[PDB]
Amino acid sequence: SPDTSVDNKVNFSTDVIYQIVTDRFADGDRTNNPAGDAFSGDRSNLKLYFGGDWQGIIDKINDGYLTGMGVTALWISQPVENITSVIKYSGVNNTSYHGYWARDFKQTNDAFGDFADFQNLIDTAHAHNIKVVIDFAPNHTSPADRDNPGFAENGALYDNGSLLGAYSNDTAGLFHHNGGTDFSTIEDGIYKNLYDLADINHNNNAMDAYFKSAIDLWLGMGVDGIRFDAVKHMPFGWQKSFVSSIYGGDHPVFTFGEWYLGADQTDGDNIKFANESGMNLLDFEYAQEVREVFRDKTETMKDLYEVLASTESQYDYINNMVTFIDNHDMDRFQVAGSGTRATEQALALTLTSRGVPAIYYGTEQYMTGDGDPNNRAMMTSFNTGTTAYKVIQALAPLRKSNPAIAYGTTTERWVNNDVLIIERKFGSSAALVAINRNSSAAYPISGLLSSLPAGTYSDVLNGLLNGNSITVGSGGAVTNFTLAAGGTAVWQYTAPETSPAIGNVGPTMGQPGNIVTIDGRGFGGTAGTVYFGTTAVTGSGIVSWEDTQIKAVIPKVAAGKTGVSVKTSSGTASNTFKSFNVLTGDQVTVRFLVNQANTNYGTDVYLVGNAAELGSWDPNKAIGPMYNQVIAKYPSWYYDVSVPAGTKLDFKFIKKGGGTVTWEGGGNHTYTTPASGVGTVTVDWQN
Ligand SMILES: [Ca+2]
Ligand SMILES: [Ca+2]
Ligand SMILES: [Ca+2]
Ligand SMILES: [Ca+2]
Repeated sequence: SPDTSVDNKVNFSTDVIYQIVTDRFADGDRTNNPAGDAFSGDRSNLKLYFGGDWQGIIDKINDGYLTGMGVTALWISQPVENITSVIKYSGVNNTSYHGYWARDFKQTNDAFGDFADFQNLIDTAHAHNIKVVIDFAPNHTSPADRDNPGFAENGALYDNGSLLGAYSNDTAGLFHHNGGTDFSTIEDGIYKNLYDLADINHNNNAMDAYFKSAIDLWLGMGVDGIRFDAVKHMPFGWQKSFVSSIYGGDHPVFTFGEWYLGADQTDGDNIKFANESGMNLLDFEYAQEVREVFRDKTETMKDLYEVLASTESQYDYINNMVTFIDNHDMDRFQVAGSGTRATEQALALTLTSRGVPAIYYGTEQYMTGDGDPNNRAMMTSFNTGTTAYKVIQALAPLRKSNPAIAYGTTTERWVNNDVLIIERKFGSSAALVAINRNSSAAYPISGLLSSLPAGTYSDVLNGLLNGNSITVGSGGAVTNFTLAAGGTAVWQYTAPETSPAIGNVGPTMGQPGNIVTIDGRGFGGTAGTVYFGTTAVTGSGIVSWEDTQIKAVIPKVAAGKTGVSVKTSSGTASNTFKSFNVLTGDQVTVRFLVNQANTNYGTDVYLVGNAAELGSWDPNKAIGPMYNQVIAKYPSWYYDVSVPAGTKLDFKFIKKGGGTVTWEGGGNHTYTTPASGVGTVTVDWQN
C-alpha cells in the first residue's frame, strides 16, 4: 500500500486529524448514559457526562458528516475505564467525562461503549480510510488524598479488574509520595503530583510492565496513533524506553505528546524532547502564533513567518509536528462577536502548512467558549454548509494528493504585515498559498515569483474566501494581481516524480531489527537499497517496496544519529533523511544515582558512558544536567536514562559549567543493565 494508505500508521503528514471530546460529540446510544448526579440532562453543569459515545462517532462517519470534510484521522478521548465516582470540587459536582481519571487501563470506559463498540469504531474508521488516535495518560490515575482514603476512589489502579493498589495503602510503591508540584521547575513537575492526581512511579517494574501490556492491548485492536498526555511531567528516559518498546513491538505507530508552551515562549527542553525522545510533539509555538496573528491581532504576518523559520531550524522532524489552532485546554478560536474569516484563514494556513494538522471538534461550526469547561460544549450542529466545513473539504485532501503539502519545504514568497504568501515544494510538485487578513483593504501583488510552471491556475477554494486565478509566466513569474480584502487562495501543481525522493521516515528512532517506513515519490516498483548511513540494506532486509513507500529492517550498525537514503534498482540515489537515531538494542530505564558530588553555583553533574545512549564519552553528548532535589537530595544527584537492555555499561560522571569541564577521577563504574523493565544504580563520586 502507498504512503497515503490508511494502513500507514507510523507517518501522518498526509493526514488531517479531527479531535473529538467523546462525551461532547454525539450520543448514539442512550442506554450507556451515566445516571444520577453523574449526568447533566439539560447540559447546565459542563463537568458532568453529557452522553457522547463511540456509537455516535460511528454514526457520523457512516452518514458522512466526518467523511465529507476530508478528515483522515480521529483523535478521541482516552478510551480506558475511569473512576465512576462524582467528586465535589468547591461546591460543583465533577465527573471523569474527559477520560483522564483512569482506574483500569485494560478495560473500557462504559459510558463511551464496551470493547465491541470500540472494535466497531476502529472497523468503521479504517473501512472509511480514517485512522484512529487515542489519548493516553500514563502519568497518573485519578484524584486521591493519601491521608483521607474516602475521597474519590483513592486513585486506585486495577488490572483487568484486580486491584494492584491505591494511593493510601501503597506497599508496592506504585505511586510517588512526594507531595504536589508548584510547577517551579521541570524536575519538580515530574516526580510530584499534578494537583491531586496520584502520580505513577514508572521506576517500578510492575508499573513499566503494566503500561507496556496495556498499550499493546489497544494497539492490538488496531489503534493507529497515540497522543501522550502530560509528557512534560514524566521522565524523558522512561518515555524514550516506552516508545522504543512500541517501535520494536508488533504495532509501530505514530506517537506525539503535549508539552504546553505559552505565547511567545520557546523552551530548550521542549526542543530536546521533540528531537531526542523518539516521540513527536503538538506544535504549541505554531498554535500560539497563529492565534496571535488571526484571532487576537497581537502579531503580524511578518511575526508569523519568523516563527515558521525558527521552528524549522530548531526541530529535526518538522513534518511530524502536530499543528492546531485551539484544543480542549485553550479558549475556542471563534470569539463571540468577531467574524468567521479569522477561523477560515487560520484553517487554510494550517491545512496547507508543514506537519500534521489537527482540528478541534466544532471549529467548523464556529463554536465559542472561553476556558475549560466552556470550550467543551456539546457539538452545536452538523451543518455541512458552513464556509469553514467547505474550506476543510477543499484543502484537507490536498495532503493526500500533493506531496509538496505533505512533505515539501516552506518558502516565503511575499510578506507584509497583513499578507503572507508561502510556497511548498517537493521535487516537481508545488503549492502557493496567499492570505490577506486585512478585512477592509485589498492589496496589489506585483513581481511575485513561484516554482509553478507557466500557465493559468485556478484557486483550489474556487473563490470561497474571495480568492482569484493567477497567470504564471516564464520564470515562475506571477502576473500582477489583486488579493482581495480577507482574501485567501491556493494554487497548486503536481507532477509524477522521476527521481527518488524521501518525504518522511517513521519512526524516527529504532534498534536493529525494527521495521521502519520510508515515504516519498519515485522509488520504483522493484526493490533497491536502503542506506542507513554508509551501510546497505538489500534483499532480506527490505520488507516491501513500491513507488511511494518502502518498509525495511534497521541493520546492525553503529548506534547514533545517521542519515537514511535509498537507491533504486536502477542505481539512482535519493536525498537523505537527516538524524535517524539508531539505538544499541531494546531499551530499559535505569535510574543512575551519584553521591557526594558537590558543585559551586552554575556547575552541574552529567553522565557519560560507552553506549551511544550514554553519549560515547563525549561530554558534548553527556546526559543531563542531572537532578538533585526530589528523588534524592544534593550532594546526591539522580537521572532516569533510557539505556540498552542486558548490557555492561562503563560510565563516569562529570561536572560542567561556564567553560570548565571537570572529570571524575579513578577508574570507571560498571553496571549490567536489566534484560527488561527498569533498574537503578547508586555510585560514589570519585575525586
Ligand atoms: Ca451515550
Ligand atoms: Ca460515507
Ligand atoms: Ca509524573
Ligand atoms: Ca505578543
